[PDB]
Amino acid sequence: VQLSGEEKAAVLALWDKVNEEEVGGEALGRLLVVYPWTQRFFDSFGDLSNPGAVMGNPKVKAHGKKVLHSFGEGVHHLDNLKGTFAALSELHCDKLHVDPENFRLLGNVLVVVLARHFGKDFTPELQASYQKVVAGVANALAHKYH
Amino acid sequence: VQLSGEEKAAVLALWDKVNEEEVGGEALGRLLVVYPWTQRFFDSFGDLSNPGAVMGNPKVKAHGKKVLHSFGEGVHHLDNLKGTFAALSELHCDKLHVDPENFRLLGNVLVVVLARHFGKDFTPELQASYQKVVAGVANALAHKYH
Amino acid sequence: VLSAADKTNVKAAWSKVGGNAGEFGAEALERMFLGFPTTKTYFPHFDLSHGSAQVKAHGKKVGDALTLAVGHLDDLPGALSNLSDLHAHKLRVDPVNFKLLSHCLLSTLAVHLPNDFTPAVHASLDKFLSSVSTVLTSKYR
Amino acid sequence: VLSAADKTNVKAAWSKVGGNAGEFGAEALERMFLGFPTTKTYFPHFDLSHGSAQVKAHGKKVGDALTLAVGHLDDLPGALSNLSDLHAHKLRVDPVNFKLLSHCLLSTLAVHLPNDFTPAVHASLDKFLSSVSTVLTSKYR
Ligand code: HEM
Ligand code: HEM
Ligand code: HEM
Ligand code: HEM
Repeated sequence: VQLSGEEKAAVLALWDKVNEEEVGGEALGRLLVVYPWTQRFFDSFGDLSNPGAVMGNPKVKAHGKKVLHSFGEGVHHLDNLKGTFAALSELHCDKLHVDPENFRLLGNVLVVVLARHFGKDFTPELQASYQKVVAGVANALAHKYH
Repeated sequence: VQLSGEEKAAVLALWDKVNEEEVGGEALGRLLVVYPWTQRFFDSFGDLSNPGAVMGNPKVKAHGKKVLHSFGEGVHHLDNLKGTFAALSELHCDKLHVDPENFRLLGNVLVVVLARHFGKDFTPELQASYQKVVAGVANALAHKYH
Repeated sequence: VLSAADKTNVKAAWSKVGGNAGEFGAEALERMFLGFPTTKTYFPHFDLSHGSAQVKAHGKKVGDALTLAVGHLDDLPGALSNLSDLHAHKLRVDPVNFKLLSHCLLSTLAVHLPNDFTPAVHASLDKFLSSVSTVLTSKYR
Repeated sequence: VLSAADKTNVKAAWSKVGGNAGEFGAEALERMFLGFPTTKTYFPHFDLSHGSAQVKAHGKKVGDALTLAVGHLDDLPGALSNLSDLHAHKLRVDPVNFKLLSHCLLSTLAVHLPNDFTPAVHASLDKFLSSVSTVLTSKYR
């Protein structure tokens, strides 16, 4: 996108303190918990029947890293959000058929996770920033849809 | 966007038979009728209190032309959907502050109007086409949002 | 959600759908699969071709449920209990697909009932079908 | 929409919000205006600055209503009648702004109740706040 250049430094300096594996996993665990229709796309991970089963699940964690981890890149890459996801915007349209309103869904629960983990360091203003970022990404991920 | 090149000829040949003034007006009349929150943005048109007041209203008609009429261009312009609306994607973000999920809303009621007006000539396949087009446009209209 | 002129208006209009609900129903299905093919994902076992007798099959089912609902406007959560389960629980239908059925169904109606599809009637049918859909995903909410 | 473990879970969690609902409430307001400024459009008469005493004013109101609702889970359409009017009828709030309040409110909760904001509790609060919002726009539906 753009943001701003204080907006930029504060985002990065946070990301710095972000544990991709804890945070990716919990981001995804809630996604499927809170919007259970998402579970269609991850039936392969076997048992998701209750919240404990879900959070525990190890593939779930894995895969939440992966995603947190791509998100990661977009944070580092804000000039070239489309260029980055194009092969995955590709992924996600053709093969998986996921509605984009989901990537946005996810973008928010991510944020709410980051919130839970950073407490009062997560500011209003700093939230905003990420809401953009996450937005930014959720978007790049619907462009090379066609 | 793209579509396809039969998809393209059938779209155009319809548009041909489209009365921008009838159809623009009824498109907009339903918008405010069916999603009354839209009326915030058009309070200047005075009285919208019941459906008859609305459809009758003359500014409403006017203005529905205008929009149908821009839609018009995008149908004629499918290669360069962003390039076209940029000054209006501009309009619509900065000054008016309209959520994009509205432009999509509108895009559909348009379609439902076109449906009402063309009966069985409005085909399945032909619908699809317009769903793209309208999509296409609804999009160009959220890009140069920032 | 539904105001009594909504209940009134819905009943009235459904009265005009008549026994076409079946076909309006499997036509609203055709249009969706063509114009939103994300959706066929959910009917892999089905022949989706250009007058499939399953789709037939199906829209009579859907036109039938719709018609039932009209019946039970005052008690929809009850009426569609069994079927809130089927879409929410078993199939886990992304709700956004109800919004597209809905529309493909308003669109069908307008093609065929163009006189009747007044704005008034347009907006009720919208709430109705929106209320219907919430019930059909409440088993997520 | 709400299953009894939802009713249970909501009550429980709201019990932990305590008398912070006021402030959680005007903090969920701050975050929204910063991160979705489309929204300030609706509070032109307000000082939106960085601890406005109207916003204060306001979030106690909002935390108060929320708290009422918890009260009346079984009868929300009734409980929020007067207030479904105010947002639907008078102000004509684009509903999409409820989805963003909602979130800014889940977000506030998590900042402050991080232990408690379990997934379980996360999803109930989501239905709750989604049910709340439908009521608050049913006067459109
Ligand atoms: C913020 C939006 C999202 C982003 C940025 C994202 C990112 C990714 C990435 C980077 C990959 C690896 C692709 C590869 O290199 O093979 C992937 C694969 C995959 N994604 Fe997502 N994703 C998003 C949302 C979702 C959602 C909402 C679902 C379904 C509800 C989903 C389902 C899958 C699955 C199951 C895989 C494993 C596929 C494999 O092992 O080939 N994604 N995604
Ligand atoms: C499909 C999405 C839409 C398109 C393509 C569109 C198109 C347009 C166009 C082409 C103009 C003329 C701008 C100028 O040259 O000054 C305009 C202006 C304006 N638009 Fe829309 N519009 C859309 C949706 C909406 C919605 C949903 C609203 C509010 C609910 C709205 C509110 C206004 C108003 C009130 C004007 C009159 C402003 C003036 O006279 O300067 N538009 N729009
Ligand atoms: C508009 C409201 C809808 C109604 C009233 C409805 C109704 C039904 C009904 C009546 C059945 C009966 C199945 C039987 O016993 O054979 C059914 C099954 C099913 N529905 Fe829907 N449905 C609705 C929306 C949807 C949506 C939005 C989707 C997905 C996008 C969907 C996908 C399915 C699927 C995949 C089945 C399994 C059917 C089979 O294999 O025979 N339905 N639904
Ligand atoms: C999350 C659920 C919400 C609740 C419980 C809620 C509640 C309230 C309450 C309790 C009032 C009391 C006003 C008074 O008597 O001073 C009010 C007024 C108002 N609300 Fe909300 N509201 C909600 C969501 C929203 C949303 C989404 C918006 C717009 C984006 C909004 C905008 C307003 C406005 C503009 C007023 C007029 C207030 C004034 O001028 O003092 N509210 N609302």
